[PDB]
Amino acid sequence: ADTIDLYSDRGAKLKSGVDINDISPMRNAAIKSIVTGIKRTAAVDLAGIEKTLATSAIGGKGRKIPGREMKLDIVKNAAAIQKAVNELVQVDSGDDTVVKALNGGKQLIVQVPSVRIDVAAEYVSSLTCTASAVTQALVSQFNIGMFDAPTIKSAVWGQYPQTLDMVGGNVKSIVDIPQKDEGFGYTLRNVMANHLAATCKKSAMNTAALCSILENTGVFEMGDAIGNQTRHRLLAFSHQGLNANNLVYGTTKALGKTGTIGSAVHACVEKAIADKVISADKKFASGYTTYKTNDVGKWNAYCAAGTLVATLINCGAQRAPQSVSAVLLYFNDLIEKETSLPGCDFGKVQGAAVGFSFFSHSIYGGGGPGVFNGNHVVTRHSKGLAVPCVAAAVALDAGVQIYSPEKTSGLVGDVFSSVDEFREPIKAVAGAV
Amino acid sequence: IEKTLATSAIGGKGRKIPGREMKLDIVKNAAAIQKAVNELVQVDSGDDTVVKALNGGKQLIVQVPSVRIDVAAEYVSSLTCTASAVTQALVSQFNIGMFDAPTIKSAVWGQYPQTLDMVGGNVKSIVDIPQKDEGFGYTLRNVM
Amino acid sequence: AYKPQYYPGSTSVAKNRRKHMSDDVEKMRDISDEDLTALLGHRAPGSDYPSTHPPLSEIGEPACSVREVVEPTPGAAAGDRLRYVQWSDSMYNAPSVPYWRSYHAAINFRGVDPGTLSGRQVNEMRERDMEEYAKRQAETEMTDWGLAGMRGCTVHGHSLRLQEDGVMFDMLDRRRLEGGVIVSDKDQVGVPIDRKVNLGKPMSEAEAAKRTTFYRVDNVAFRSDKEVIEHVQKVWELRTKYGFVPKA
Amino acid sequence: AEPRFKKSMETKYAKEWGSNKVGSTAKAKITDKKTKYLRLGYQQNPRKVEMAKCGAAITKKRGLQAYDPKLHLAGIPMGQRQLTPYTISGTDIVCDGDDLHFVNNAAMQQEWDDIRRTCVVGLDLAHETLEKRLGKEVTPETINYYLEVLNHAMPGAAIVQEHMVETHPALVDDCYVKIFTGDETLQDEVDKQFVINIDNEFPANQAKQIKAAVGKTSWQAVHIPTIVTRTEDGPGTSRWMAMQVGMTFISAYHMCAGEAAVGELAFTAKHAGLVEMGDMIPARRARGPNEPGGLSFGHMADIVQTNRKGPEDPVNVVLQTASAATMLYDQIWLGGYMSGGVGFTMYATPAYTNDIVDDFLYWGNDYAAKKYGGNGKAKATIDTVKDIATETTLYGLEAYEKYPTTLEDHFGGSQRATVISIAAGGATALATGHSQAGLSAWYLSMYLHKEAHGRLGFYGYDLQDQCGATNVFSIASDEGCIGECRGANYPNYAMNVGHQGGYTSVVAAAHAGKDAFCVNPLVKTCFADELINFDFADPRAAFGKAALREWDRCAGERAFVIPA
Amino acid sequence: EPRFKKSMETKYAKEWGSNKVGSTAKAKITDKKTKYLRLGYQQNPRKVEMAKCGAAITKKRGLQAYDPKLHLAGIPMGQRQLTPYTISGTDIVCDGDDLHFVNNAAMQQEWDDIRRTCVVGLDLAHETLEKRLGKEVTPETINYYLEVLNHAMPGAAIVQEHMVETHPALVDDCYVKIFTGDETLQDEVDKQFVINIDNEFPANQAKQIKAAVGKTSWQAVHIPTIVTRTEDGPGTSRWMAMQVGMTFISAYHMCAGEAAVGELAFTAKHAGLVEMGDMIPARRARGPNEPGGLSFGHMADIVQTNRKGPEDPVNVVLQTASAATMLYDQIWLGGYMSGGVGFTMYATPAYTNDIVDDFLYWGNDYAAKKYGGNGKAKATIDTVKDIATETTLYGLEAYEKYPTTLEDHFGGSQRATVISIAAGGATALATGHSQAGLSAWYLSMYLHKEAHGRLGFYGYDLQDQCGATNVFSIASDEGCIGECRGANYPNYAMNVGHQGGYTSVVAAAHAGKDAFCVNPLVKTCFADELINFDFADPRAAFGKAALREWDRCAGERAFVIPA
Ligand code: F43
Ligand SMILES: C[C@@H](OP(=O)(O)O)[C@H](NC(=O)/C=C/CCCCSSCCS(=O)(=O)O)C(=O)O
Ligand SMILES: [K+]
Repeated sequence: ADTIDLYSDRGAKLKSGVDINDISPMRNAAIKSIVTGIKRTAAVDLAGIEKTLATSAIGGKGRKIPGREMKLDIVKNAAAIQKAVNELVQVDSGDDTVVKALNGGKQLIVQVPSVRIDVAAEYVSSLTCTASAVTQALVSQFNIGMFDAPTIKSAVWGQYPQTLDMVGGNVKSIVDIPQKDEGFGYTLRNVMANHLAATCKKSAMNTAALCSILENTGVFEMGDAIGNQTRHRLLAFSHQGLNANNLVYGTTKALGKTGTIGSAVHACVEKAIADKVISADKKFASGYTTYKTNDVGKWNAYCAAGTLVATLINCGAQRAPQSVSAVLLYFNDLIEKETSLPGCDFGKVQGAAVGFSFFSHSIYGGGGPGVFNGNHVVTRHSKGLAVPCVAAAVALDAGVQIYSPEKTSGLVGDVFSSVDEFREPIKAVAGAV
Repeated sequence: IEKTLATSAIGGKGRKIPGREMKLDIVKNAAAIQKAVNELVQVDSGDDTVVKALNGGKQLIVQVPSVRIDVAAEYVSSLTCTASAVTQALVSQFNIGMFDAPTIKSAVWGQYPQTLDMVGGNVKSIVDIPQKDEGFGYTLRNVM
Repeated sequence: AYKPQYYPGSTSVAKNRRKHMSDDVEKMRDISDEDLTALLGHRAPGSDYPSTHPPLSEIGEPACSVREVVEPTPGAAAGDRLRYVQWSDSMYNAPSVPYWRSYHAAINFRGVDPGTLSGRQVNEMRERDMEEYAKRQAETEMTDWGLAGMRGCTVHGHSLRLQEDGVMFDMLDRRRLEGGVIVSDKDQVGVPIDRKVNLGKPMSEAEAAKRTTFYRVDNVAFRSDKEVIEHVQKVWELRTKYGFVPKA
Repeated sequence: AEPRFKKSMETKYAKEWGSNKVGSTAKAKITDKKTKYLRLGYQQNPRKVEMAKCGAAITKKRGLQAYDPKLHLAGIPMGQRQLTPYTISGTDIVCDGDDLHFVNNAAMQQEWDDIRRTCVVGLDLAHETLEKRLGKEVTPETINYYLEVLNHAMPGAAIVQEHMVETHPALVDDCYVKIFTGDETLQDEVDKQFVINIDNEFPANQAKQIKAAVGKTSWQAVHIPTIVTRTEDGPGTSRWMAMQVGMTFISAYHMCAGEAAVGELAFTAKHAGLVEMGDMIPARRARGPNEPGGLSFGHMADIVQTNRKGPEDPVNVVLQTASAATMLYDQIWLGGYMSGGVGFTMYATPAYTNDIVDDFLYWGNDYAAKKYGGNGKAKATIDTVKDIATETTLYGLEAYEKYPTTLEDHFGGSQRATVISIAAGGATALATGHSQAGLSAWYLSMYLHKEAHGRLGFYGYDLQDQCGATNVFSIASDEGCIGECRGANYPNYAMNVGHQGGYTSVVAAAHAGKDAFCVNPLVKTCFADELINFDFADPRAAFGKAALREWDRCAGERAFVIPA
Repeated sequence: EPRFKKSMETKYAKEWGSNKVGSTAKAKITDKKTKYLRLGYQQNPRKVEMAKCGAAITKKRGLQAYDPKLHLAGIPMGQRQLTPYTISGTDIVCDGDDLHFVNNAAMQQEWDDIRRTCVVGLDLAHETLEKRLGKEVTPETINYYLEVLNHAMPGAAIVQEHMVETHPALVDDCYVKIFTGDETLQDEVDKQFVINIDNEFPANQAKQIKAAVGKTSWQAVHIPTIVTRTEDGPGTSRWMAMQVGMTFISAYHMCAGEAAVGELAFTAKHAGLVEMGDMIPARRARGPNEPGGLSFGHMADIVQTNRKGPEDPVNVVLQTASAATMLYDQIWLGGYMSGGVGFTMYATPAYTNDIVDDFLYWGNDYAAKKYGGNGKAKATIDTVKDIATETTLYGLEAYEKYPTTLEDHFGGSQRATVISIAAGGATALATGHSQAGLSAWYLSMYLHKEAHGRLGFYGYDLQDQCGATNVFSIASDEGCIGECRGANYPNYAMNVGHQGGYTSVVAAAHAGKDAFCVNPLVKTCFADELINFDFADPRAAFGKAALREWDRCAGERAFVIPA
């Protein structure tokens, strides 16, 4: 089996000689814990419910229902509500249910017990059991009468079931609803880049890792890591997302003062030659030489690492995210011109980047990097090797974007960042090998 | 799959693609296909994967190993990993060349990804696709 | 270390392409800082750079191992706005072509956001950093101010027949020939400015033909650059084969 | 007093219509239990004759069978009973049922086009984006230039490029953008041609209530071309809007025509600042936003504009709402999008013809107003609901029994059940100011009705009925929902005629004459605009004018670009 | 001489309006320079008509409408001369403004005719009647069924009394025909109802359709245009099923609503139904019978040129490109998925000025002569590389040799679309292989980018760069035989310049060789002159409507509104 060394977010060697199979989503205990943990987790905005009710702003998108205002002291009673929600969400006292108040009782984290996701088709019980528990707990705590109970329910659940989602509600996850999947295996890929940067507290390496874990777990669920793809996927995942052999962080540090996108291209070619991944093939009369590879999976994985290096040094230089679209395009276009070998994902990172550049600089759709995700029609096309760079780029913003994680992701970021393995996934994955 | 390929009835709903017919002795080779699919669907040799030929080799049951549903959002890896394993196994068993491989893939997967489901395909569950849910919690309720 | 080879080909077009990629380009003219700022249209010439957020020295940045090792550009440290320069280059042998303006950016400048289109090529950077890039492209052989223009909008012209005076049409008339030199008295989005910038004599047709990165059949035909065609075919073949089975 | 339907029943059953002999041979007193069945066939009715003649001409011209009344089952054509007319409620407009099918009535089509082609789009986030990213200064002057350019460009005209194709203005004269704002300075300083002036369009109490909800925020009321909404679908509306909003910001603020800030303006227009009429619905009935299935009852009630013109007659507000909503939900949506063919005109006409539901709802409101001391004053309790619903239901049942003409007009039990439940639910909601109480009354009415007559509606009418009482105050995932937020995709409501427009009227009844809106002040204000082709303040008048083929505000035709 | 000689002379060497192109701005079609007279919009009578209409609207309604002076900088269009278009293969000359889908009734009707159509089997319904009720189905019972169905389908009553009905004057475009592989049934059903496969298709094509359909029988249903415009594509099969169900009740003396009627409903709405396409995902949510769900094979089969002129397969491909590019780029991408001024000129290269036609005829001649005729080239990398490279070099050199063609196709996206249609179409025609054609399309793009140092708009080559590797991928959401790709294939789901082009490549793999590409039921459904839009000659319909002379528009409300 291919073996790699695992390094921390700052280039400290954590584990030596790790079989790449042991970082697979299908074997690594920390990936299992992170993925199943995310499936089980919901964020409750207690302050939000209290404000929705006080202002009868039921259902969002500008709505107000005159005459239906209700004053409930929810945040002041957060301890009683936390207790009741814990008892309602649990299956058996002493099981793996977690309910905790955050930020002065303005929010709850809820992690439903594992059995509610194991004996279930997908992840949505984290939203529905939380919303039902919160609604029941509020009705009981505040002695709400029958004729007012629907007002409580719609404050919590929003417009559901008129809408498919909880529009204007106060229970949320970083994952979107399964009906919004573009195809099979896309649920874990439907996490907004801003949510990931907020979860990881804007540590670019950890943001890239969390995103890469979700993207690559998604590629497995899509059926795209079977047979002649498995090793290929694990190489690119480990090298781009898990800082295998310190290629990402070590090169970023070496290039961090003067390097450009082109410096990153050249460093990748240089390292591939030194490591015997590629070698000179056909010399043309001008002196230009094409290169050949003895290991497509490994060359591709070096290109995946280099695409992230280029993101970190170019977005890091701007202290802004928008250039990530250009980085993914030009790193790969230029490395193909330099070598006559295919770039990362055989053109699919470059292609995703072409459309992502357009849809982040035009009238037609998209937005800033923070709104994209692996399920977005624009950025889906790479098999997991584009969006981790997008999420890292978001982490590096010093304040350029309007639709930042502070604007789009406060509730879910506050809740999900409280979970150590979500916030620090590199440490978790290496700790499991 | 064998009939879809022989008649180029790719995608269902009345379709036929002239010129793309392929004659593969799939059912006669079911035991070899079972073994290959078993190796492709499993994560570790000896895990809880099941692949069994049924009814004279006309069908397989595939039960993907539990980890493919545990470390996953939904159930759909049972469809996708099966469809990929069958596609790869057929390409290998019958030495299918690159220009014909999309024909095999569309015979197995149907019109996906032009359609959201595997319309005209040959891999199915009793459960329907999650995008067809009327609301939260309805996936296990979508069994005809 | 590693010596980059950049791009195949032995034609003048390929050699010019490698010059643009490597910033090995001849300075042809002087444009003052204030004249450039006037043409860009983002602030008054000579004025302080506006900020979109406070300087990094006034901001408590998140703990991040990447921020610790990647130096902000001067414009990032200062909190400058993201602003841009945009160029249109004639298909009648302008020195530049869109992708090669973007490669010049990506290879030679830190912190770039280039975009390539047929009729326009753009780069967004923190404003003071953008001006350094804009100046380099504007003063060197990469820009012929007859065959090219600075155009943030209303770009039409790259594929149109040249005017009888040899200059590429501009719907908004931002720059034109006056007395044998190109002059410009509008900013890049067409707003009149209170100065007239002298951008030098345009290149002759013969000099453009020698300096261009564009393949054109009656000058340097793409068909004649056998190395570049072979390269394209090779990358296509490998992308195709590895998409079927990712194995050498 | 005589019942409100006395005149309409005399027109229908004691006056000639066409050559139906109801002015003489078949004349009846409106209380008569018996009549004559003269078997005159379709030829008694000039409208049917026109249709038959057109059908025969089509058959001959195209060489393929078309309409022929002789192709009725058994070869026995319609008109075995006499063919009788309808009066638009509250009016003296008399017409045939055939003049009220959505296919045949251009005002009905335009009502839907005007909803489908409309969205509301904030300005504040866009202006914040310009200020922060570019340092631009936004002023009334920059906004006025933006709105001038936007009204040129929104129908499909060019702003930035050259040698461009454009839509032809002659085809898109119904497309425009107005603004409204809670910022009183901005309301005064924007050019009045663009402004929906809240103080001018609403009584002072309603204006104050709208301004309190909207604060100082500013909004664009966008109406894309009818010819486009007809070629495309509801999900095309916000996309069309956003393209032209984006182009106009580029020009009005001297931006690069395509920079990162433009992308954040795109996300603003298409997502963060966008108020669509409704969102997508599930796969079995798959549609995207701005289709009727996604339209909440609160939004539909807020689109109707009667309450700002005549709040002193809240029953009339409720009835006009029932008319506009029932037409859309039953005729176009359930009888069109979700089925088709002959469809559901007559399931819907009880909401806007012959003054029968009007009689019952005025009666229930008078009962409840006198008993509880005025609109809005009755406590929202089981006892209140039980009382108003039971007495209003008994009144309606006894009316159908006393006046055989009304029973024969509302010949289907579904029609009768809808009519009585509109009255019971509407009277309860008006008395309590409470939409949930009104729904509870609607269901009790149905249950009483079933026992009284030993029948209710069509085979599948009371699916929602029988789930109804228990789901009014349920908090279950897919059952709990405040009334104003229910709509045509609330699970129990997703299939059947006779209910969606009625519930919309019950939601309106909880607010009519008391509040400026039911659920969304942005939707309410958007439609407070006489330039909108369909008159949302008086839908009954528009339906009736178009039934006479005299309504002249149809948009979207291709006449300009085809031969005479 | 190149095929575009005449069109370039019309556009650049003859007056149009008062643009002076017959005199001071006249050019030879090879001239590299011209004059920029800055006449403004008044040089162009169509623009003047638009401006005068806009000013009248502003005044009548009291709210600003169209005004050319509201262009950016107050500099109006027409700084360069405003020049016309010739519909390819014709002498019809018009303005671009006559070709916007909003302004061209034939374009709208093309889409309405697709949207309002479905195909519905008869065999399962007849089996239901036979098994559940013991009914005997004969040509006589079928003929009565079809008579009643054609009365009822537009919205007329069969069973009840005192009923409202749709007005026949508004729904004269709605009808139902049948087609069948059963030759005896084809002859015994009343000819008014029959799409006769033998009459409509040359013998070889008829044989191939009948082999595919066997003895099965089908209804070609077209619901009213006024309805499809009021509603949406998902309304079509629902409208059909209501009236099919009513007609079975009457024609077979059923209870008017029994369990067997419910099984007939499931038959019409699900088991026996062939829609044009299925739903698409949430971000772009639409139900069935919308353009995003339309596969390229279905679009190619809707077009009817191959049954009329299979001896000119290049023309078949070009007409397919025309109908498909209009729909996918103008109405779908430029309408449904965006809007505003939209994408007329991204699409017009498929059907104006004879330029793509020149390049595709050239590539086909190259490949036919070299490999020994259409369909005879082996489907290999070497074949693809050869045809794509030589065709691309021809097209690039044409733009370079004829500055008029470069100026017409002024956007790189247009040029890339044109050349890749030629390269992909020539390859598909040579090999009979859609996948080979797609591989050529992408190689063409890659060569084009390096030749000019530019390709298309900012986001044009997303699918391009994913393209080569995804042609023969077997991945979940990448593998797909060409005929079954469509406007929802992931890489293709966003951008102009490709969907109609791929449709033409799919058609090229079958033109002159097979009667259909993917669905004989769709193919046969549209083989019907009563359908308002002429799917055999889309270019002629576009052009006649550009002149405001096309007379087959359905769905207007004129009958029920004042003049
Ligand atoms: C503002 C954008 C950015 C964006 O998101 N879309 C724009 C503008 C948008 C508008 C322009 C309408 C107007 O003039 O007001 C519309 C029509 C879409 C709409 N909103 O209806 C459009 N482009 Ni654009 N757009 C086009 C094109 C182009 C070409 C034009 C190059 C040239 O030399 O003029 C370039 C891309 C490129 O360089 O490859 C281009 C860019 C751009 N395109 C730049 C503006 C360019 C400029 O400042 O002049 N388009 C084309 O290449 C041809 C088709 C043409 C489209 C109209 C039609 O198809 O009828 C139009 C398609
Ligand atoms: C991407 C997504 O938008 P969203 O990010 O807002 O969901 C999606 N929109 C689209 O895919 C739009 C497609 C059609 C418009 C763009 C076609 S490419 S042609 C424009 C090029 S140029 O002329 O501007 O240069 C939607 O569902 O509305
Ligand atoms: K429509």
